Amino acid sequence: KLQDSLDAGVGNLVDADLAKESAKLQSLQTKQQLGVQALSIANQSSSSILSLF
Amino acid sequence: KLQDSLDAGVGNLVDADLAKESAKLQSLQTKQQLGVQALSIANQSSSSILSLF
Amino acid sequence: LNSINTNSGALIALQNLNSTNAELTQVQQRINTGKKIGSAKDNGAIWATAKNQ
Amino acid sequence: SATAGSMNAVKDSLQRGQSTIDVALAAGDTITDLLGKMKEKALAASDTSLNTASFNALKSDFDSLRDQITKAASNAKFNGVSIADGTTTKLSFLANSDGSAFTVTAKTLTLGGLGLTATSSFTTAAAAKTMIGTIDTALQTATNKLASLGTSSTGLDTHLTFVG
Amino acid sequence: SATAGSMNAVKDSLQRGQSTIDVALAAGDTITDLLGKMKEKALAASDTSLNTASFNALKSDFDSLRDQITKAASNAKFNGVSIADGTTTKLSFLANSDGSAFTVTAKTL
Amino acid sequence: SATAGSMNAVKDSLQRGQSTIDVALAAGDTITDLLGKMKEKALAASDTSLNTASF
Repeated sequence: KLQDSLDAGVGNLVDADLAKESAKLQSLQTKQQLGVQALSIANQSSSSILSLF
Repeated sequence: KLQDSLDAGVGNLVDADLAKESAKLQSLQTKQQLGVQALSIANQSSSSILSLF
Repeated sequence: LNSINTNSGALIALQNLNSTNAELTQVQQRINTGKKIGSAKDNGAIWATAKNQ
Repeated sequence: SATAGSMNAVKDSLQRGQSTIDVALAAGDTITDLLGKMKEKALAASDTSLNTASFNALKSDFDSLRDQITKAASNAKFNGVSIADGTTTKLSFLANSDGSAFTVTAKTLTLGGLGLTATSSFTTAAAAKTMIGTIDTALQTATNKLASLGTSSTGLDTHLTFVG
Repeated sequence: SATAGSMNAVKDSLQRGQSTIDVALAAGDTITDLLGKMKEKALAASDTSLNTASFNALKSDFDSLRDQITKAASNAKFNGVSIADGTTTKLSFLANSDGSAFTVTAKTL
Repeated sequence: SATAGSMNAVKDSLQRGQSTIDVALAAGDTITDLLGKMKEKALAASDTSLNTASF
């Protein structure tokens, strides 16, 4: 019983809660796509002044 | 439960509403191209009096 | 402003995208090992305590 | 512009230090597993009910893991430089363009850094009973050293982001 | 025309102050994450039920984070001047062509 | 436009009140379960046939 309690304590110490990691993965992939699009919009800025010349 | 409530409060405090940001990005890109065209029309003005001489 | 030699907005957007990619790497490690403290880099005290336990 | 272009060497030094600590952490994982199996062997040897043959096989497995810790500590190097082999007291890494160092104290993982010696073993049940606590202290100091290297690696990562 | 052409130095001073405050804000973000981890370590060490080894490990990580705060505060400079290093009480910046200051009080970190 | 931009603080205070009421509802659920256990304990103790130790 004591060895089972020690293994349970190690699992309480280090194990992660995957149910939150799933929603975190969804939100972070969506945020990556949005950040890539924002980075491309930042890349586009230089071209606008070529029309002035 | 208190930890989840505090995280929800931080999200209420600082998170943005992206659905407004999409329409704002569309209208502001259109306004930026229109501003570049108006600035070019402002650049043109000096040329008209060269024909007077 | 209106520079062609530098683009600070692309630098800030790349910083934000790098932070998002780091968060995705963290979530990917927590998913593929199942531990929120899978190494000493995550948290040395709790990791050493779990190792001794 | 020159000071801004000088930061690439600093980022390279921080990445090199992170790689060295990564190799040292892998060797430390191996050494901790070997220390745990050695505590298993010593605790099994401590019992007085065993016949001589089981005690001899246990001391032989204990000597085998003790040699494995030596070689595993010997192989912990990254491009000929190490933070865990015990060759040097510390490693300094670039922290800014002016040349300020980021000190990283070395943490020896060889048997001599664990308080053990190459000849160390046991031949009687009382010697195994003392070796139980000896391996306890050795595994404890090894985990403390590994935690220190992990904190140093997290500091290298944060300073790299700040330099960028 | 001279008063109009002198404004570029004022604009340069304001951009210089903005860059210095940006570097200080990055160092402050790092210092805040370090302070939060030290809160977690001290709050974990406060529990009576821990054995001596966990308390010693929490003390070691706390000391390491305390040294990291010193380094992150030391490195917060923009070309040799800093608003957060604590080497000066305040930085002044141009506000107009006549030389009026735009005072920015230092915030030691 | 100033009055239209003024509403963000109102929405923030509204959300803060919602969060405070949520924490209060969690504490009330806990207090309700505790009150039910205490009612069961008192109702069990009310019987006279019980011996002193169980009381």
